[PDB]
Amino acid sequence: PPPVRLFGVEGTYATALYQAAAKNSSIDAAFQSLQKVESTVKKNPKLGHLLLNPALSLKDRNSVIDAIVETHKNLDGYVVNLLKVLSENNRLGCFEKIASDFGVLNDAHNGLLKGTVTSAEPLDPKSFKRIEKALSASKLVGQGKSLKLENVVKPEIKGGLIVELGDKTVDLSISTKIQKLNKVLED
Amino acid sequence: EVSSILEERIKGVSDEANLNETGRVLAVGDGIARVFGLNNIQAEELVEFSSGVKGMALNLEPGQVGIVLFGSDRLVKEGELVKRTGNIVDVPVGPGLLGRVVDALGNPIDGKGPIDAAGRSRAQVKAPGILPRRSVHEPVQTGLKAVDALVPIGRGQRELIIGDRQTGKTAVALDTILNQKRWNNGSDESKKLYCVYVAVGQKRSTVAQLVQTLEQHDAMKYSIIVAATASEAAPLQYLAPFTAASIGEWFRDNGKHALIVYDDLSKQAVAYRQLSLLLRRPPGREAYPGDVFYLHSRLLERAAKLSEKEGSGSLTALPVIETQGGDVSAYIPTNVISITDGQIFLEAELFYKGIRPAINVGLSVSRVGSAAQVKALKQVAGSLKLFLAQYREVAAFAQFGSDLDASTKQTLVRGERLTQLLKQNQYSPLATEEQVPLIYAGVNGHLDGIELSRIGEFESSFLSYLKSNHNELLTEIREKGELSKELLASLKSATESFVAT
Amino acid sequence: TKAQPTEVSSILEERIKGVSDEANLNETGRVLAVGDGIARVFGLNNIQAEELVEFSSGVKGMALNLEPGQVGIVLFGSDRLVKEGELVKRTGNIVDVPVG
Amino acid sequence: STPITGKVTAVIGAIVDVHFEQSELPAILNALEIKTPQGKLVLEVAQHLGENTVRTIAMDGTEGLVRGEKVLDTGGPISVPVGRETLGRIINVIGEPIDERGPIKSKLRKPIHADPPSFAEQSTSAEILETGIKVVDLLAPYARGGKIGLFGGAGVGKTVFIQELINNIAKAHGGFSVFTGVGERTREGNDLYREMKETGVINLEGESKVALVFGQMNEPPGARARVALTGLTIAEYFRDEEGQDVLLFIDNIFRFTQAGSEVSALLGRIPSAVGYQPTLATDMGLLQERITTTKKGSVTSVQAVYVPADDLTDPAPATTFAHLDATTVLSRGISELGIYPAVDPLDSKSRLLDAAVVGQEHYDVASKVQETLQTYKSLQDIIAILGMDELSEQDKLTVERARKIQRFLSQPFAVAEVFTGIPGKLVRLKDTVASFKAVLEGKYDNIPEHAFYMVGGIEDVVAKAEKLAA
Amino acid sequence: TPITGKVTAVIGAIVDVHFEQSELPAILNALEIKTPQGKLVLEVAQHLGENTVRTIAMDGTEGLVRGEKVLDTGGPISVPVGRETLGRIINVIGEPIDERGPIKSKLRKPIHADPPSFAEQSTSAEILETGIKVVDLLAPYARGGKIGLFGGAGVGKTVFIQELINNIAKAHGGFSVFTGVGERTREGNDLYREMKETGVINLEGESKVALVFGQMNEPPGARARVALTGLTIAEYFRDEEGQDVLLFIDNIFRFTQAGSEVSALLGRIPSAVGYQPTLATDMGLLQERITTTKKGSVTSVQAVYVPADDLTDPAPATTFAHLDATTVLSRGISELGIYPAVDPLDSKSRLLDAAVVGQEHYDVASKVQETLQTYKSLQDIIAILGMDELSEQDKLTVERARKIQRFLSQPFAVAEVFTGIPGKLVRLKDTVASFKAVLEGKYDNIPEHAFYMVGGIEDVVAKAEKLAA
Amino acid sequence: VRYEASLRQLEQRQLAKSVISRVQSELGNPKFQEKVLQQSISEIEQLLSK
Repeated sequence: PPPVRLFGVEGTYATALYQAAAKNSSIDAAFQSLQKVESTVKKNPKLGHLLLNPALSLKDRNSVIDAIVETHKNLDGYVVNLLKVLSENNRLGCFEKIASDFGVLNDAHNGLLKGTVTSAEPLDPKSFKRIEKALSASKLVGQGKSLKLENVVKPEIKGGLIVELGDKTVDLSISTKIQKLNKVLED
Repeated sequence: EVSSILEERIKGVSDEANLNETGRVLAVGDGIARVFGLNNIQAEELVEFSSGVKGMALNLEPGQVGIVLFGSDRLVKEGELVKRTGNIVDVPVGPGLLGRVVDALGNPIDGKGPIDAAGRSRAQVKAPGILPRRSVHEPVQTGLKAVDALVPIGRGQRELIIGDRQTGKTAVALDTILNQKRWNNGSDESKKLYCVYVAVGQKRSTVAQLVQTLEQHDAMKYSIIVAATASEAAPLQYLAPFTAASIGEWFRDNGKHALIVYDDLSKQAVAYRQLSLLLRRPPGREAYPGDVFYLHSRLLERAAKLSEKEGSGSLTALPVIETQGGDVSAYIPTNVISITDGQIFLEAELFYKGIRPAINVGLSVSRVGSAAQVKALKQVAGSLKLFLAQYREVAAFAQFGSDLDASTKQTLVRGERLTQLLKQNQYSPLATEEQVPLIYAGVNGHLDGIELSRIGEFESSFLSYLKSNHNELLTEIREKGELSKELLASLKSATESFVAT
Repeated sequence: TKAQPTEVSSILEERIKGVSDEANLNETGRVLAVGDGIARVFGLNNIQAEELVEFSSGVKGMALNLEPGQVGIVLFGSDRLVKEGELVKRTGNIVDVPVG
Repeated sequence: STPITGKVTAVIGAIVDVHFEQSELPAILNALEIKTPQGKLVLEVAQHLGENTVRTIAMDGTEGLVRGEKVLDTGGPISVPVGRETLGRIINVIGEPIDERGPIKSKLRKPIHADPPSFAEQSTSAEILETGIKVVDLLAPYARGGKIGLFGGAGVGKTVFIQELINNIAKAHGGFSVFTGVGERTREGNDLYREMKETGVINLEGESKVALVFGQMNEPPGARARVALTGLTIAEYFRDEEGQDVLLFIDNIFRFTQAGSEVSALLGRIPSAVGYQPTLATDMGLLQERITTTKKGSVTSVQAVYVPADDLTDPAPATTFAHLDATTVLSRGISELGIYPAVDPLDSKSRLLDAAVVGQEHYDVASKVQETLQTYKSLQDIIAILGMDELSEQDKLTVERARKIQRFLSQPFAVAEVFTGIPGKLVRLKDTVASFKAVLEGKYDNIPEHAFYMVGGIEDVVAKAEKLAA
Repeated sequence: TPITGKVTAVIGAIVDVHFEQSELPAILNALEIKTPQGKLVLEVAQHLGENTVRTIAMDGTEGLVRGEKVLDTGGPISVPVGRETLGRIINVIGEPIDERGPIKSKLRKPIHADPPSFAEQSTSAEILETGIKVVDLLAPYARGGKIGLFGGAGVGKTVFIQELINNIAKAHGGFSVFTGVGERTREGNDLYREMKETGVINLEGESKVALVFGQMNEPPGARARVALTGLTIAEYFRDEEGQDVLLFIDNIFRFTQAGSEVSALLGRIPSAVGYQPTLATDMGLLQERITTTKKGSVTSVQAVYVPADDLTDPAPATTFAHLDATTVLSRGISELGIYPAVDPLDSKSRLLDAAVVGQEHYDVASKVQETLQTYKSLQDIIAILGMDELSEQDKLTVERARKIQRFLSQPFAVAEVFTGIPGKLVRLKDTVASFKAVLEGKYDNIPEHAFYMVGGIEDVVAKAEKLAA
Repeated sequence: VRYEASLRQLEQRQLAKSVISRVQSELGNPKFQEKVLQQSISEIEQLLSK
């Protein structure tokens, strides 16, 4: 069964690819090869960026696919069928979209989570580590489900910090506390 | 003083804990946001946008949960986080809302200091069943003679005020509120009505004048004024009748009897129209979403006369529907007509004709209730209706150059006087005890002879005369509420005495 | 983007699995979704327009729309026992009634 | 139980879509129950949209639902309780005792859906039903096992008309009755519950000769649609399985039409003419066809219809106009004339009026009446401008007779002793034919016009003539 | 750092920009795209997310190359205000369109602002005399009020207003704002000249009027935010200068109409008769930011160009909600030749009351309404049969009403040029007397022709002598 | 009473704008830095309590 539905469109494509290759039990290989073909698509810069946008036939599109699978042997067989589908649907524009989505599904299979501790300033490494530790200590990180912690700088939340991951947040920024303080003193 | 209060307010801010659920705004604008996340989420929940905006949630989609803002767009921005309030929409409800103007949320917009609320309630509450009801046995008389006699209003009952916009449309309702001062001044809780005037879609200036008028007639001291001014959000406007309703339910629950004016209910429909069209629901007839009927029906059926077991607490309703073009064939008026228990059509032509009230009695009915009026007044106005109906028929016949016979002109002459008798100036409620005499005189044709011009003079003077001599008689009408033989005779003699002089 | 039964995940997963066609879309059909008495069938490539088709629910239908990705059958009976993935045999006979 | 579990995917009003898991997909027209602190929310499966997602319609308010909420499937169309243990209690949309009569059901339940009996099943009828209401008896006689149809507009005292029928006909009839209210007020509800307790039809001691199924307008549009089906199945159980004569009463079928129109839009069906559902004809048809007197019991249905703003050209009344056997129009004008019954005589047509069915005499009397009334209406314009001048003396006598007849049709209702005060008259059908015959002959042209007004039979008319004479 | 973007789309005058950096836009911000035609000002109106705004563009969008550099100027468009607004006619941005060079300013204020609070409201009703008999008689205006006109298609919608400007605003000393949304340019130049001539604009001196003028040529989007610009100028006078203002708006139908144009392009499923589904909110915001508060009493005058001459259309309908007086003027009464063309049974004011203009005025008005209502009632009979076939008692009423109808036409001073008939400004005190006399039938004894197009009752008498010759 | 009450409100909004001034005073400081350390340890206390 799906590793929890991602989007409705394009991630239905990813979901299908995923569940089909999950039952083939060859997801890491598929993902890696998809990364590799994605890399050689990107590293074909003219007409591997500028022929992601349709402008040519079904038959000509198919021959672009054929050149792509000529570029490296092996690409699973499920992602070789995925290329067929995309050629038939004449949409390579959402190819890297599917790649990213398949990546999300893949790293969901890994259980590798991504988080963020948004601040309005670059944060200490001690804070990064202590929070990563804290998050692992808590059941917020599943354990078997990994974590990345990304500080981003956003002046938006003036000072403070907000820890974010999953659908669980704790927001102890200064801007938000000020918002409530101001508001309560607007009474 | 002010320092101590401020110190209390700051002191009342302190600490917090981990906020469950988040989601990031994406597309947003119009007043309708769509956020990604919020996997757990109750429907109709209130969700706090990090901008400061609070928004109810009307669409839960397997994509992007659609949270309708109750605040300005400008505050909101892309990728903001929203953290769920965790409460389905709810209102503070209490006694303190008496003597308060409050906005939809329930904050005083007259700023007479924060409300004293005895509870909170939920904005969507389903109508009381068949089981908790009693049949309407308690009149509520508006003090407008045409209304009391012709379209009797009883507690519980939903009675629809319908007619062309702001042709004193508000004023008809305000008169009712003013006559409910008479009971208010009095005693016995169940013989008192508290009054909730709900103002949706009206300009701040009209509303401000209205609250001023209520303070002027010193009828502000038992009113709740729920307001959603014209500027205010279409979502807040949609929510506004339903949050008024809950405040009313607090009375209903208390066993208290009260009356809720939903003016204009028509503006709720406009609000729901907007709301739906920016939630991109398929638009119904005339672009009002089809479940507008459902919306209005669920709202209106919450007012009821409860069972004796359930404390009798009668919330009474008066919807007010603006009739654009005066054609009720429009989808929203048609819908409302079915829902309501009576219709009180007002006609513009009759306003111009100088019948003020301008209520067209041919189109006005109270389809249920007749123990919704005073027994005395029922007896006297027994043939008031018949005479008026005959007057209407005869007058119709008279048109197009038909030379009337004397018998028809007896009716016509009698009929004309009744019409003059009905008229009442805006903001001039009357006491029912002194409306019974006036109708007695008219129906017993004592005014038929009296010259058309000086009918108003007769009315004024007659009342003065009854105040002078037969003030004993008036006291009895108040006390017994059905005319006895003695009263009928006394009244007959008195009326006869005043025909000349 | 375009709506085609390549969107339909069960169809799509099979296509990815290198399983397709082959007397599934001959005359042979399979319901994708049935709502409103308007079954939308993937297959029936041999269908003649407005032709009578017999479901495995047994309901008979006609095919007014030969949409480029589905054949929009109109069911002549209730949806009570009609549900997704129904095999749809193609009766192969244009609307005809006994005459005599 | 089968693990047919779906997680809600979209709460968008009444429409709630569910995502059942692979290989366990429900069937269209199944019934889903979702455990909630609101008891069990019932969702009726109404479409498959493929990909293991159904789009279902709610039977209860969709506020406070959770996106992803586990949904058990009880399968097939909602199964109500049936019996003679359904006699005398208020049964809600999903069947629950909304009068706290505790467990309802005899030994059986039945589905809300049922198929309409086939052509072969149909068995012709042509009986007679005397209502005592003079206008009905003379100018449009009903027939037992019929499909009587009370077309009228808003607030034609629609309930009041029906109440008179219940007061007389129901108590009189041995058959069970079912009073089903689709989208009617709880004000009306409390009155009806009380009133029929009083008339004893609902005997709170012994068995009630009537059942109640009150569906009210406060119930969601989805629930409003399936109030009708529930009531219908109770009637079917009586009709078929108990074999009994029934005397069904349903209210108001515009609410059924309207309800279907509303959820049509929500179901995503592109609106048809005057915003009604494109499935209008067939949805009506399924209800109407289901109700019929076959080889099994005789359902004597009286079906209320609300004609929005008295516009009969509107498709919703007009479509219903065909489907009912014995149409009656209760017009505003006639109400305004003060005539209660408000029946508009020239606009009330019945297939049961014939010179064979009720015989030549009945027919002939009524034919003369119809012509007389039509003459009065045609002449009204002449009277308006020309007046009594170049209008015949003979015509004037006919006009005078029509005014007498118009008010001879006026006779009070017993259930309008509270909506009037004069007690109604159940005047025997044969007696009415005779009494009206007398009028036409002009045998009572010495009787005041107002001495025909709001009184019973000829004996009463004479008595009121004397009363007025004094 | 510069919130640069490229123009992803140019779908009509609803350009969409795609901001590169993840620095956020904000709704109702303003953006400057520098063009070789000078800058173009756009206003962020939707966020479509993923750093793609969709922006209303005030001025024309011709020439734009898809992928055009943007810079975000931040926040709504900022007008320039001061006493220097007075005696200047300004573009939406605020640049002098009368080319009177740089407008020195103290405060530059955002076009958008929030409606003042319910608490701040203050209500009053000081009877303003217009010197127009029909206005005074039927529905007198009052200070701080919101006055309303529902003039038909080119019924001299502007002309009615011009007479009012000529009378009331020269009798007002405080500040006054003229805002003309999508008005015909040539008429605007005439107005500008007339104001300069009548010294209300004195370019050498100071002007007690300021003006914002929006040509009917101008692109729809500009016209949409012309109102908000003017509304700010009014707020500056109301608030910051404190002085009692006046405001004239013509046509607020253009405000609605413009909105209807943009909405579809914006991405909205439109409501009936094509009207924007945001009609109620937009109208609401505009009309609640115009109000008499403790800060200042702003008498406002709003003109509605009734579209297709149907007043049941949703745009007129929502206007009726937000006014304290209305004086619907209709094409039919214009066709009858009655100038002014105000419908006498379709005028109302909350300022007509027996406790306002006194019992005598109210009584006078009652009779006027009754007579006219009768007169309208007998229009059928009058046509079908002869007027002699009318009942004799009624025939007197009809004759009186026929006179009343003619009497109500009063020559106007700005119309005096066009009609050729010298204008008449009749005192309010005079008006009550004049109609009172007619109601007592005193001067009902002389022709309808005498009553037609003349001033006071005395003038009718003199005109009877003239007519007699 | 009316003017007295008005004065209490007027005083409150005047002293309110002084709170805004104090907010501007707080946000300049490298308390802007030092309280972030406080938030850091506070979140450590919070999430460990989870």
